[PDB]
Amino acid sequence: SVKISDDISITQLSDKVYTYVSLAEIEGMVPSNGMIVINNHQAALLDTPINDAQTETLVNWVADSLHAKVTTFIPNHWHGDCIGGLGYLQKKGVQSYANQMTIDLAKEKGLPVPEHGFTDSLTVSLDGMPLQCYYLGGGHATDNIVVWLPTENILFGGSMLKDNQATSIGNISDADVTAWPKTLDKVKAKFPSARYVVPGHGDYGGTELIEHTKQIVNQYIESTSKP
Ligand code: NA
Ligand SMILES: [Zn+2]
Repeated sequence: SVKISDDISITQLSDKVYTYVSLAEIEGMVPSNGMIVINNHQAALLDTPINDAQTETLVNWVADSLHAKVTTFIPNHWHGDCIGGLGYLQKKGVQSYANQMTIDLAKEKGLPVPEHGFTDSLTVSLDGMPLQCYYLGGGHATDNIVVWLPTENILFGGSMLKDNQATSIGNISDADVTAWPKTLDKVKAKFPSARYVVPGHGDYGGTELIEHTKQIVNQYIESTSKP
């Protein structure tokens, strides 16, 4: 990882794909992940840190160090660790795509609202490079999606995925706990070729994050059913 300003670090997974960790103070210095996909000096930002400040720092480093202008943006769901810095991106003129469900939640909450909304699946062409978005059911959040990079065999599962060292289900304020393990089933069955699998918070890895996360959630269901 390459550490930079604002408690942010970036780790390269391939020539055109990067994965960043932006530490942020909550109520707890919480770590948040996203991606930086590049093609023809144009970048796609998958999720933003929790705010406009950290986002600007990340977007500038990409321009400065990665020689690429962020032109595209796709959030996992409506939570701040996804669109907290969308306000600044919109000032920069960044085009955005998100599950129609995310657009509506952000809308009814007076939060920044992404422009184009898809309902099933959508593929954005980063000037040639395909960023495939997929809504496979509720999970960590009702509206959560996954972004698959076919050309690089990389999946940014978002916060619906936990890293291998994770042990708790986490914030289920807007989660659909019962459908979470079903969505994880769909994700595993849809992307078995995943080289890398990046979660919402924590260390990336491979497809095992999917099964482990399913194990964590299912144990949660088990733990709150019993008498
Ligand atoms: Na994020
Ligand atoms: Zn979330």
